[PDB]
Amino acid sequence: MREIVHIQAGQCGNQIGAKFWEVISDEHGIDPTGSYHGDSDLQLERINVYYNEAAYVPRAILVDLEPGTMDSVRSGPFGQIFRPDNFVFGQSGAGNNWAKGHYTEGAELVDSVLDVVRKESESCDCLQGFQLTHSLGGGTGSGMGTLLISKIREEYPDRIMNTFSVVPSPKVSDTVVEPYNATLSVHQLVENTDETYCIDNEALYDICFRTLKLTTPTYGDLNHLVSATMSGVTTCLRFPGQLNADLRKLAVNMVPFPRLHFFMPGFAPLTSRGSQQYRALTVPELTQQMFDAKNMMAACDPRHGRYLTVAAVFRGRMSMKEVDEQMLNVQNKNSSYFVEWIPNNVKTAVCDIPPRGLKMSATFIGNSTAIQELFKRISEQFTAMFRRKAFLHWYTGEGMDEMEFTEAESNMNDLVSEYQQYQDATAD
Amino acid sequence: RECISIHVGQAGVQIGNACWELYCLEHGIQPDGQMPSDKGGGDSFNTFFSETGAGKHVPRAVFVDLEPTVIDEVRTGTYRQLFHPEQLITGKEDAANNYARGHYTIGKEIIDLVLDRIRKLADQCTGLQGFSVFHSFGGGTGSGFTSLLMERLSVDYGKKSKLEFSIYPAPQVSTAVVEPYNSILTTHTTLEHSDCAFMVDNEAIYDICRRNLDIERPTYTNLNRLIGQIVSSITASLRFDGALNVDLTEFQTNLVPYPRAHFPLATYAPVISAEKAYQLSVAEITNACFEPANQMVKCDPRHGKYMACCLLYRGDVVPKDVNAAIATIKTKRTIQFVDWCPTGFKVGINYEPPTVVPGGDLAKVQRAVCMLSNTTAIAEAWARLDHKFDLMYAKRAFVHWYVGEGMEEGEFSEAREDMAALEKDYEEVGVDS
Amino acid sequence: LEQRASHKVWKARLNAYQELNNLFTKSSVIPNDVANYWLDPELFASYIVDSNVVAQENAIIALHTLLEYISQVPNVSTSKLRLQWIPPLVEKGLSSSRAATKAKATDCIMLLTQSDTSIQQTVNLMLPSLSNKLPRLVSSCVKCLATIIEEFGFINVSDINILLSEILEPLPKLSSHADRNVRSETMNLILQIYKWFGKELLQELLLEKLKPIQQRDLSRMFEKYEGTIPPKQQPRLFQWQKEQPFELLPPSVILDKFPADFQTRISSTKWKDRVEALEEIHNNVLKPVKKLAHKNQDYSDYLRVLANVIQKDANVQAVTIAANSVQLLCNSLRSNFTRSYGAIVLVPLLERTKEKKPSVNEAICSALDAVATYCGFDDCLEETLNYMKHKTPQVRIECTKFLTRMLQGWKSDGPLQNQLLFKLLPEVTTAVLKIVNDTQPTTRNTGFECFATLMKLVGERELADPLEKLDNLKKKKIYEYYEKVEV
Ligand SMILES: Nc1nc2c(ncn2[C@@H]2O[C@H](COP(=O)(O)OP(=O)(O)OP(=O)(O)O)[C@@H](O)[C@H]2O)c(=O)[nH]1
Ligand SMILES: Nc1nc2c(ncn2[C@@H]2O[C@H](COP(=O)(O)OP(=O)(O)O)[C@@H](O)[C@H]2O)c(=O)[nH]1
Ligand SMILES: [Mg+2]
Ligand SMILES: [Mg+2]
Repeated sequence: MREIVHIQAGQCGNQIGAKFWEVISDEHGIDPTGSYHGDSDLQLERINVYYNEAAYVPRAILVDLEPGTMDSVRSGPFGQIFRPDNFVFGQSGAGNNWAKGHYTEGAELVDSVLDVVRKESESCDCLQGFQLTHSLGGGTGSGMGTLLISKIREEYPDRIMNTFSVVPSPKVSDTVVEPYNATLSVHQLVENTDETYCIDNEALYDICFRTLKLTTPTYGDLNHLVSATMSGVTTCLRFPGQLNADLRKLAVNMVPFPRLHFFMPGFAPLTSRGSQQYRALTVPELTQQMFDAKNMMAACDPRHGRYLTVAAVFRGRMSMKEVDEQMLNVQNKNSSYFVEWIPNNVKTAVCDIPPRGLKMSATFIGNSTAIQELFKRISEQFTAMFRRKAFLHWYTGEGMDEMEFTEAESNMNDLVSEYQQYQDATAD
Repeated sequence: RECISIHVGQAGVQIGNACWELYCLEHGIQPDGQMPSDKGGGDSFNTFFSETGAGKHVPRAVFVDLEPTVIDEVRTGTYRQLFHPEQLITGKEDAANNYARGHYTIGKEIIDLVLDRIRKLADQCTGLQGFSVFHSFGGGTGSGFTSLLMERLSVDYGKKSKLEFSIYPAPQVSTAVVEPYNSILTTHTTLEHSDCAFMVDNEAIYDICRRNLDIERPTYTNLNRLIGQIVSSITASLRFDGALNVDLTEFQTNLVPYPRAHFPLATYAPVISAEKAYQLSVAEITNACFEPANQMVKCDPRHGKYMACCLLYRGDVVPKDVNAAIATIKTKRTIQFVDWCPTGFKVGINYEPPTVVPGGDLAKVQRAVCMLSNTTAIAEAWARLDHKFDLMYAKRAFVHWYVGEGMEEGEFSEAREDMAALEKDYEEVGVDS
Repeated sequence: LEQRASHKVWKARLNAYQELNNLFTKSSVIPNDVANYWLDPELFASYIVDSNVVAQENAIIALHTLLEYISQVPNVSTSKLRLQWIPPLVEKGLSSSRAATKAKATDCIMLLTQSDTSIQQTVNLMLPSLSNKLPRLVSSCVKCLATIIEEFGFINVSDINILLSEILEPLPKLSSHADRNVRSETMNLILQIYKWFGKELLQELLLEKLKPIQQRDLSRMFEKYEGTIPPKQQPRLFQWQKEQPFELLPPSVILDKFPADFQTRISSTKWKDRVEALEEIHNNVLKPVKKLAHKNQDYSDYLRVLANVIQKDANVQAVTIAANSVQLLCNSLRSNFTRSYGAIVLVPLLERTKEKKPSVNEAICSALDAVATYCGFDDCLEETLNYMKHKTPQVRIECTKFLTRMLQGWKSDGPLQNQLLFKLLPEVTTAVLKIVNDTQPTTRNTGFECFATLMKLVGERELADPLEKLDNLKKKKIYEYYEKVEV
């Protein structure tokens, strides 16, 4: 359990993936040239996880059927650091079709990716797991991504499969087949990934609009919250911590039931792009803003469900004793929103190094039953179109049978019912 | 004579560090394994150390982990030259707080290598006495791999005794949710292989450090140094000679009335921080052995019945002062013995002062005492584990992880049935006739 | 552990003696070469003198059950046994202070005596023991000596006068012994000699040399004996005494229908071309037929282009429609896949079991079932076992399920010794155990069935040997399927 192989697929996958590598390369003191220019040695203590040795190069693979984002990433600020051979980009696109990426033109390219996946895996002393960034409402990241997951699953059945899946919403993209793609993709993640961070774009939009007070949010405004959230939920993996050190230990503490591995991430404080928020929030503030709905990266109210498991990560120099008092308080004061039949389900870690720009931050990771609201929302949009069989010729023309839609819809509603099932279970 | 110490997992390895550091301080051994010339001299401590031809004293210890991270610090820190590198065994992939990984999947890859390096030490001994296993209850290696090693030692070294110092979990420092699962699973498969088991509730050591040392949030170093003090007092009978220094194997004959009732309760005193000026008498440190705030497993012996009571004194301690204190406590406290026990106290004395880590958080004391009592009240610890176990297992939460690593789900049921019988066995023993 | 019968530690020796006692009671009677404890009798002659009185007692009860086990023809080798065994039995078995250790040693001396032809080649060995320092030894083996005469008696012994005089020599010394028990047990031996002969004899030879109080006791003992002057029957016999179809359809030809735009299209970088090329010959050429031409038609050229897309084509859609054609071929071509046709598609189907889409796994399995119904275990058995040990967990569960399918419809030709039996434990039960002990639950669940489906065919006691190496838990999940499984 050491090295993590990172993969980004599709348009959104390579967007938030490149922005994530910019963030952690700075926190680890790595300039675009690949050299280390940091100061502390804790930055190099567990650099072997995400990077390799040079002469430091990211252990990342970039995949997309459309070569458009291939050049947008290489032209980016950190585009010169990625391995040239790790770019696996096909000829034609996916047309925002899950079936084109999963069955048709993504399967024609997936073998090229597994060759690069194998390459980075052979040079690993002990492969810890995999990490995927993609969008469920797209075509390549949704379709070809879930195919890559199921392919990695059959070739690395002993490694953890972790994903950063973003959720489609009408408030962002106006493509109508996104409920189809997300339903077909959720149908895969529930049976293939060991853990999945749900990144709702409807939540990201509502945050930039109603909290950061931005009238017209752009993708850079949305991807800023994503990169911050990704940096927090990965803090314990790249810095020498005691709790939830590797991928499996985190999944063993966060996933009580195999299909219920969909996490609701949170982060505080909610900063803007290059704005001014100097005064490091107090520990009681970081705790109150962590357990609210206005800082969740998923359009779900934690009041509507119960927390099965919780992982909190504080960053920056602070009183560890003052953290315990707050984390204890929010538990015994809101005990109804925490599962009783899982003792000590909340786990808090501390890291001295804050993210660049802040002195105190706190990242939330929750396995709440309220995440069923997110699936209820997608399942409602799915059926509205599916009852009229609109745009179904897209997927049937690529080989999919109409029954596949009914099954993916059924298994999602089963996942919703199960999240409600343990929301009603008691101790007695 | 000789005793081979085995340290499994992070807890076992990190505690062995604080223990062997204290062992070296007590015996005057330097980190390079060298000692001054005798200038005979009563040099008992060879039960825990071997001698190189070049005059180097090497611990009879094995450090095992499924991950190199912890033991790498050992073969890098101050005592890198103390151990032979053949005694520091590591894997690459750990058990991820999963008993089934440490016992079935990952642990079986390295079990043959560990037993080989142990046979090396066993073949360097003229007369082996037994094994001292150091492990946790919650970690995957400390629970899974330890119980695997205990099964194999009973097959190979069947005659030899095996003692374990187990780290009872506590939420204050708990690094895993499934720790009650691992605790029940390892207590079940090790119950018929262990001769004596000294549990160490991390909550007790955590609170004793907060109360008596005035440490806000104790680190693992604080807990380990306090634990190493107790482990030293228990093993001091084997490592030193003394006219009144009763051997530990003579205490086990009184502490274990039945094979399954082999969980004594250790109570150490005095624990004083190095901040102000203090000297406690024999009667005061003997009184402190019956204050549950000084125990290493949280439970109330007044709510139970004793089967044995052993006082391991070390320091400036005179026998007549002991019997005077015992007679006072026996007629001014409520020590309930079962009606089939002799009601007597077994006393051992070691006139060497208690050693502490220099510049540490524990103060050097003139005299100290470690009480080993076999009371039914320790079954309260099993109840706290069995309860957290029952809450999750009734929903089969986290079970798929174990079943996904070679373990049949029915082994959960078997292990819980054994803990249910173990709680009945403690209930039945305390009844009169 | 057979050599641990002389291990240093006693508990290991005690275990081997119990293991031996089970072998001699649970083995064959015709016997194993492993039961070679006749021809090296120094083995048990060493066990009887075990330095540990507890394990020594178990070495004797094991020697006892062995000693009655050997009561099976042709073991006339009982002459070598008495010489090597009853001196250790007398010196440290009858002399033992343990009532159980001594009771079984007397029971072994009885068996070794009836293995003989008479009592003389047993009396001569324990006669020196009558002059031992330890009175408890001479107290015990004069009682034994008296009970080998009471039950066996003097029959078929070469010279009785040399044997009578040999056993009557120490009797005056024994009846004046300091020990009260040695005297008492000698008076009982005199009664046994009295019972086989008269009173006239041992008054001529013996009774005059005893204390008058003693020969008065014997007179009282002779009065209390009611039986005839010699017993009209031996209370115990020696061993040698107890012995002596609607498939008349016209075969249609379909290898002509293949259009020219096929081998080019089926080998195209466009998936649509490969899908449509396979689908047209499936729906238009293979679908509307039921009986293909068995003679003068080499389908091997067509079968290998199906295996090429099954094994290597990334389009899972074509893999489905191609495997279906394989199923249709071997269905409509009964008794056709002799070797080349059956093998050209078998291993590509097994490799492609990795696909998890239910429609695809359905197509590949049904073709694997269809090739198995006409090639039972030609390559299948040997090739299926190879892919149960494959690195991918999905191909492990599917190939294991596939064996269960063939195993269910296993009718064979008979009578016995088929390819399955000779591979039962050398390879087949070993490959199933790997599935039974797999890390994943659903995988083990397949092996539990596959093992139970195996116990359904061959007697459940034949596989009890590998069943005991398994967990008691895995035994209950295997017995679980045994109730549900049939055929
Ligand atoms: N007193 C004390 N307890 C410790 C220490 N290290 C770990 N523990 C306890 O051990 C439990 C977890 O077991 P570990 O030993 O850390 O895990 P492990 O044995 O390495 O097994 P894996 O990590 O799963 O491979 C936790 O409840 C901790 O409280 C230590 O240094 N001192
Ligand atoms: N947060 C975020 N979402 C994005 C971004 N780009 C695309 N998306 C979302 O992804 C969905 C479209 O998927 P896309 O990545 O463009 O197609 P793909 O190339 O086949 O994976 C839409 O619903 C968008 O909301 C981005 O930069 N940030
Ligand atoms: Mg888009
Ligand atoms: Mg560890």
